[PDB]
Amino acid sequence: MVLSEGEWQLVLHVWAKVEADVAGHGQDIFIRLFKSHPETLEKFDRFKHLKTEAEMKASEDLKKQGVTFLTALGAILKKKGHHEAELKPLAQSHATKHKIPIKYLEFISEAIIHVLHSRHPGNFGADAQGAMNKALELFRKDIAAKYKELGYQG
Ligand code: HEM
Repeated sequence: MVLSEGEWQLVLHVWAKVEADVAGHGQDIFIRLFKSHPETLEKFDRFKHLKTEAEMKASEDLKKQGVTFLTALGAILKKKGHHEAELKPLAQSHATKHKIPIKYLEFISEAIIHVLHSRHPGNFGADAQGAMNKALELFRKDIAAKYKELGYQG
């Protein structure tokens, strides 16, 4: 698939707003993911013991991981589809070390969309959401293909 420059513009415009508060958006997205799909929290050995949203908001480790996650995603989106080099180490660790199924990448995409819709309504109208969804589908398609080459493809 290929996004048009106009679609990338819509994606990078709202992303510029997300970058004004990287740690806060990282926390919001992880919490949304963990509340909606509790099974995903089991993948994080460091903090899978957290029981409530209050504990999640208070976790320094969760916040740190949120920033690491968002910074990596931001670097990929800024490549505008030319993310082959960035995808390699990411695909290898999530398939072989962490064992993250493609379905979990769909769940986090949903959480990213929920959070941007709540925090940035004016810059996240129907067209902008369509463009963000297209960018995330592209990322998922490419990483799934990479998983397959690596021997995981789940
Ligand atoms: C847009 C998708 C994602 C991006 C860009 C991303 C990015 C990262 C980055 C950069 C790291 C640290 C380096 C590494 O281990 O590769 C990481 C670690 C990890 N990620 Fe992700 N990730 C994504 C999705 C997920 C999802 C959906 C899950 C789980 C349900 C997950 C679970 C983990 C785990 C368990 C680690 C290890 C954390 C630790 O070191 O304690 N990732 N991810």
